[PDB]
Amino acid sequence: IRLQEDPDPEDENLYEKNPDSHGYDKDPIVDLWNMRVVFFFGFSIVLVLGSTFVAYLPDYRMQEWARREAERLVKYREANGLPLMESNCFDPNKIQLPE
Amino acid sequence: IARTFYDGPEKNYEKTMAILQIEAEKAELRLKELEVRRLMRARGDGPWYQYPTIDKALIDHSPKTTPDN
Amino acid sequence: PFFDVQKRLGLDLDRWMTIQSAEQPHKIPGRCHAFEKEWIECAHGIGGIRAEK
Amino acid sequence: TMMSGRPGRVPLQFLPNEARSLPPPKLTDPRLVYMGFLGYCSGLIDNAIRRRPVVSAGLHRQLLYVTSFVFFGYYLLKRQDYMYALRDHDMFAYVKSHPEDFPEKDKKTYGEILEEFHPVR
Amino acid sequence: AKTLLHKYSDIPEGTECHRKAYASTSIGGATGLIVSAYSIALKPPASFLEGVARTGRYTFTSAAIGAIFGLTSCISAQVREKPDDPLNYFIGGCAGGLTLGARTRSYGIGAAACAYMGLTAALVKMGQLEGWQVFAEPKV
Amino acid sequence: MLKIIIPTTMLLPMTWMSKHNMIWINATVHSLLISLISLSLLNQLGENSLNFSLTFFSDSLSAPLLVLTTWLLPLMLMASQSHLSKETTTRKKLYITMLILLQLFLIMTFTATELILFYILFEATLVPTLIIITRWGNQTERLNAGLYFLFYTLAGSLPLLVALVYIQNTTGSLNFLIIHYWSHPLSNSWSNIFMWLACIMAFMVKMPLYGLHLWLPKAHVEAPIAGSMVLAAVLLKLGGYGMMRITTILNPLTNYMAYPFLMLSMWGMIMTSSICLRQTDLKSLIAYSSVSHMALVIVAIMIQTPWSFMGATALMIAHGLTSSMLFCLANTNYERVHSRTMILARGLQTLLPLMATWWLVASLTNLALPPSINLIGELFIITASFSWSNITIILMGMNMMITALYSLYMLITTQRGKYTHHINNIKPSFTRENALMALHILPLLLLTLNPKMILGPLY
Amino acid sequence: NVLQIVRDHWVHILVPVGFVFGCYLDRRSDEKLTAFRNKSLLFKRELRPNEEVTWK
Amino acid sequence: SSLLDLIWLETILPKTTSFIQMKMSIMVSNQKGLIKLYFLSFLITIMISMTLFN
Amino acid sequence: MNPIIYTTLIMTVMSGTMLVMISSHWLLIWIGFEMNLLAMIPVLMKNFNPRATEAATKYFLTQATASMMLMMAIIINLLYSGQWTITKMFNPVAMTMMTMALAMKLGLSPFHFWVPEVTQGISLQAGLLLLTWQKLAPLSVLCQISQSINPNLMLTMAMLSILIGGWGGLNQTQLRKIMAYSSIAHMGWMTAVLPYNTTMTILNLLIYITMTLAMFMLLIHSSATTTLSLSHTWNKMPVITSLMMVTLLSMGGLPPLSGFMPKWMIIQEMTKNESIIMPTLMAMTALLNLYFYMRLAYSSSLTMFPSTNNMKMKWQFEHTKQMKLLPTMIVLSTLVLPMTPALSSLN
Ligand SMILES: CCCCCCCCCCCCCCCCCC(=O)OC[C@H](COP(=O)([O-])OCC(O)COP(=O)([O-])OC[C@@H](COC(=O)CCCCCCCCCCCCCCCCC)OC(=O)CCCCCCCCCCCCCCCCC)OC(=O)CCCCCCCCCCCCCCCCC
Ligand SMILES: CCCCCCCCCCCCCCCCC[C@@H](O)O[C@H](CO[C@H](O)CCCCCCCCCCCCCCC)COP(=O)(O)OCC[N+](C)(C)C
Repeated sequence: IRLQEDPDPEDENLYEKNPDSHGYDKDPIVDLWNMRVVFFFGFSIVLVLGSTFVAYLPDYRMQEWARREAERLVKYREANGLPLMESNCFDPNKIQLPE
Repeated sequence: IARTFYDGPEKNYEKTMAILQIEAEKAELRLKELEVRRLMRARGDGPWYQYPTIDKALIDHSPKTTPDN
Repeated sequence: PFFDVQKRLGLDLDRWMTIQSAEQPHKIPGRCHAFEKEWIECAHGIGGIRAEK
Repeated sequence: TMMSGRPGRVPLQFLPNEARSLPPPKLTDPRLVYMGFLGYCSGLIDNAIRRRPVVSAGLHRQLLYVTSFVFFGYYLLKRQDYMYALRDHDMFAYVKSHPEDFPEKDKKTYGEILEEFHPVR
Repeated sequence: AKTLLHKYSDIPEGTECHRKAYASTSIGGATGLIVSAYSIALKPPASFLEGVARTGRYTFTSAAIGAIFGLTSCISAQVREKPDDPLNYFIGGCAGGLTLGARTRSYGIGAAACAYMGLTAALVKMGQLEGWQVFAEPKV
Repeated sequence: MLKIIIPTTMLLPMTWMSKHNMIWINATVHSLLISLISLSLLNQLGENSLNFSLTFFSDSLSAPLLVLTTWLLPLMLMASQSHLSKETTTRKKLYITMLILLQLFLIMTFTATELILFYILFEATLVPTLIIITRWGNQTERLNAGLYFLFYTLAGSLPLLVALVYIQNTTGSLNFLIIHYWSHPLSNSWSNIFMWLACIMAFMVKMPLYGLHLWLPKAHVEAPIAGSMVLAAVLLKLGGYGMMRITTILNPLTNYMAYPFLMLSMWGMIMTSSICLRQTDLKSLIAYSSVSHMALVIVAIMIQTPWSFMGATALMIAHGLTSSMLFCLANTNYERVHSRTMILARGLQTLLPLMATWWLVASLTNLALPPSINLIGELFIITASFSWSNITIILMGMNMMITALYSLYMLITTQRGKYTHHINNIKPSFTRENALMALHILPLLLLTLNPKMILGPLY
Repeated sequence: NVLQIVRDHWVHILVPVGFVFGCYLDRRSDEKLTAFRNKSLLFKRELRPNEEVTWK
Repeated sequence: SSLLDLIWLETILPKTTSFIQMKMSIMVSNQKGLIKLYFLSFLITIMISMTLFN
Repeated sequence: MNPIIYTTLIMTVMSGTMLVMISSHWLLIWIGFEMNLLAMIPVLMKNFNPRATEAATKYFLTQATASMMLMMAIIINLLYSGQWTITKMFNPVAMTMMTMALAMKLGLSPFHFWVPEVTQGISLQAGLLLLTWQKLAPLSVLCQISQSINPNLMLTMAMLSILIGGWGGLNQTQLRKIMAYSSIAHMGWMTAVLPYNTTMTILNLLIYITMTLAMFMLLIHSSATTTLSLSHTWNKMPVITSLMMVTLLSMGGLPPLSGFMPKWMIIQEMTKNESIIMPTLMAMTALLNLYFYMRLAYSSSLTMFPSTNNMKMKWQFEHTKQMKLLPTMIVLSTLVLPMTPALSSLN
């Protein structure tokens, strides 16, 4: 040997001391409460509440607003014989081309 | 949800306008400062880059030994 | 870099020796007293860049 | 040296009299709070190095650390603000006095400005 | 140094290939002389003849690299009829790198020198075209 | 954004002041609460971004990345408490502190409104990662891995700093909104070519780009489980986010300068899938899968169409979740047998049923299986590349085939077959490990249910 | 007893008070950007009889 | 895996640069600590700065 | 050496530097340089041994040669202008002589060898004082005469300094030699930014002084002069190794640590004047400095080297002498990036 080194320790098994071990901590009470808080908060709170919150987030992307606006424009334009899609985005009168 | 957690679109819109105004003013000021620095260093007619010269209060104007100074 | 203690305190530690147009003993004039005086008076208060130009 | 040798500059003066016309920093300034945080970190590191309880021991020493850092930070902030105000003042005065160098330009709308279009395909 | 660089630049890029080769060889010779002087100063030779041999070796390596670079770049620009093209300088730089590898008797040194010197020479040409300056004059 | 930044800076003193046995519980609980709070950022506008102040803003590209980071922190805490049982209290607290600092830097990185502040933060993320790798890694190669990771990233990023300060001097501002509104075309000149190269090369090294990727296997194999989780899930997404941000000012030069990078990305995607086919190490297999997927994202960003950007964002989120899950599963196996070789342990399906189920689900998501968001992103990228050119479909099809091959090969090797006879220390799966896998997998399926939340601003 | 509980569980309020302080600072940052409030061309309107500002 | 990843992509970028830096470091730091040698170097530097810098 | 003699020699060194920094006359500046060197030699030779004697001899030879060249430049400048005031020099030959003399005093390449040699020769306190104060004075002179500095010569010497520092630090194992090469690289950065913004030069000087003081005082605290001697510190005082690691990361320029601020501001200032190749090369070359900082950090903190058996007695005993301002230096060298705009106050 070239050093005074400790022997490599044996693997420590949580099931030996605690048959009903959740694998969080050595202390049974701390391990049980760690499991309870992780499961409760993560699954219940985050998963369920965040999923339903995201599902019922208000339509701030204006998807339904845009659909209603398009319905109104289509109705007005096809009632008056105008093209449904305008040919130009801007006004050529307000655009001044170089000579 | 909209009542409790979020505000109306006007707040974000007008805050964005204020932020854009501040940032545009800052960009204009930065470019103008660069131009001013360049001109002042090239010419030397402003308060900046005024490297010292000898003070004329040191000169002795009393008559000397020799008439021609 | 340059801490102008002399100018701040009103002292005179080497400004008497900086130039040859200053007060000399027995009022002995320098060789180029007139030219140095003219150049210093021209260049006073305009800075290095304008002084050189 | 840009602002060294500026006319009327009193040597070795941390804060001149012309800086008294500016708004002083608020005592609850975020920068002052950060200076206090640096002082507290210094106190904690002192306890750790001397092997005392880091958060418990030397409360008077930690208080002195924080107070000194906040004091010097307040004065440093005053000087920094004064120097920046001086720079802005000089820049504005120079632009005002050199109109041929800083001319107002006619503003053309995007309807009159021609820009090349490069398709993405 | 500045005079040699000015001569090299004053010779037009696509013409006078012998003059370009002579100018680049002179620049390389001066560089090799300086390198040999520093090598002799910092690692003294065992003898005067050994010092002269080392000086000649370094100077000839540098002069050969310069001559090959100038010849290859001028010839490439002349045959391609494309002055102000960094590809000519890249070819010259890799040719100089191959010359260095041949001088040092090392394929790996030759390949690495070809790559690095080609990139450097192309960058020099791009800087000459675009106005890039290494030691920029103070302003602002 | 301060309502999310300050709770992390309060996770710091809480972790350092809590009792010796309550550190994991407190850190996990409050990280989950912070993730719940950060879920509120997904409510974005259709017109512009969420401009909180002059310093922080949120967009449809930043919001899912922030949610992913905040959700990823507690999972790293669970894995860490798995493998750090015998550590001292001070070193446990230092480990949690490094994780918290990394999360804070990532949050401010994704929410920064200036390119220079973004640069400072995204370079500050290297220090906690390097410390974690080179300090809590298991094997000898952690030191070399840290050196490779650090120097690759810095050699990429320094020209980016020079280019950013140059652009600020040229235009007056580095604010993203200003440079988007005041953008001007980039002329075809050598100076513009090299500015383009500086910015793009920084983020390509961060991606990584094929040929610039060796640091990724080195670092991901040799880092601890938390380091591997954060490196693949989030830190690879800084390059994609940066490229999706900076390319505003690089047009129209991107049309001409993207050819070498597109060819490198496509061919290297094929090459890294083929490498995965013949890997003797499980962690290396997962790392090269990460390289392949990020090459696909690079292709999407370079072709730069509205259909490609949505695919890029979706694929980034999906890859983050899937790679994190795969690393966790491989780490559980490693904790069983103390080795990373793939063929050392077999029959783990007949020894551990539920872990076999988790392996099946993770491997199914690793390949593009519909309707998972992995497939959504990959399909959008493939469609945009098809509109770009009609041989990209050939390359993408080859990549998909090889991806399925190596994913199912890994599953079959590790799980199916007969168990190794002499390995008799394979204890039943822990509730902690099962909960970790569930928390990795359930949000992915929920995202599949609601896919418009991760498709970016172009949606 | 109860004193030991607070002695050990006083750290669980750190993150909640940090969140409250962050919300307060967000409001403070918002109140300094009220330069175009009720002044944008798109959202400019007359004030209601019993309101001082359009938004806070 | 072998020809490209483990060999040539390692040789081009990280290995060649590291080898060059190591060689240059050995060259720079391999000095015998002789005042005669590095003062002769000072003399050469002075001559070069005088002549080549105008 | 008597404590009174030591403190009066330190006072004389500081008086020489202050005379240099307050004098408006070239003769008085030269007098300050001479006084500083004369009082600095015994400080180097305080702990008598052949290595200290050799280091002091080499330091004296180099500084005396530099002073002779500087006085020659002063006389030549007087010849062509008749002016003694320290301003823009009126003769290019005199300016080149002055630049080379001040570079030799600062240790800029190719006048660098004496810096690692002397630093290895002398003790930790002597090396700390040497680096800090003896960089402080000539930089003040250069800042005063900045407007006539030849940019080509100054930038050439600065880039050579950065390259040489990186490579030497790569090769070295002794902590004092590592610190010397770090000093060479930082001086290179400062003088590179010198012809553009003396304010940025001063900022880099202050940050470098803070980091160097913190590092040298940590080395004095741990009593480590080699890498392996520093490798045992984790077993006696593990906090010192953590602070040294964060200080080393700061010195490498990693954000958000204080060592990033000088590099960032210098790159910005140089790019304002249309310098791109020089800032890019300077930024890329600092990776060598970071590499040998990281190699030093691996041995001290991030890994646990074998220890010995008498470390148990060292555990039983406690450190007596208290370092002055060490926590303040450690905080200022790592956590002052948010306070960057104070450089206007420094202006
Ligand atoms: C807290 C968050 C901080 C965030 C960053 C901010 C800057 C740093 C903070 C300032 C400095 C703190 C003190 C440093 C030394 C600490 C030494 C120590 O043991 O500390 C344990 C000490 C308690 O232990 P103790 O019983 O007193 O003594 C135990 C012995 O020391 C036990 O001695 P030992 O012999 O067992 O020690 C062995 C250990 C010794 O290890 C150490 O001492 C490590 C810590 C010091 C390293 C350097 C710290 C940073 C210095 C500045 C550098 C830049 C920082 C930013 C960097 C960004 C990029 C990474 O060595 C190792 O474990 C070696 C292996 C690891 C090496 C590789 C990792 C190194 C990491 C270095 C960077 C760490 C940065 C974060 C700070 C972490 C510490 C707080 O805990 C603390 O000091 C906690 C922090 C203070 C909490 C105050 C709470 C006040 C009340 C609540 C306030 C609420 C907010 C205010 C508003 C009001 C709301 C209502
Ligand atoms: C009626 C009488 C009343 C008298 C009241 C006192 C008046 C002021 C007296 C000052 C003290 C007496 C003199 C002692 C030395 C003075 C030093 C200081 O006060 O002077 C100022 C100097 O102040 C300092 O420079 C500012 C110190 C800044 C410290 C922080 C540096 C910023 C670092 C950036 C990051 C900050 C991180 C956080 C730091 C804690 C300005 O002097 P100045 O003549 O003009 O300098 C000339 C040299 N220059 C031109 C090249 C500059």
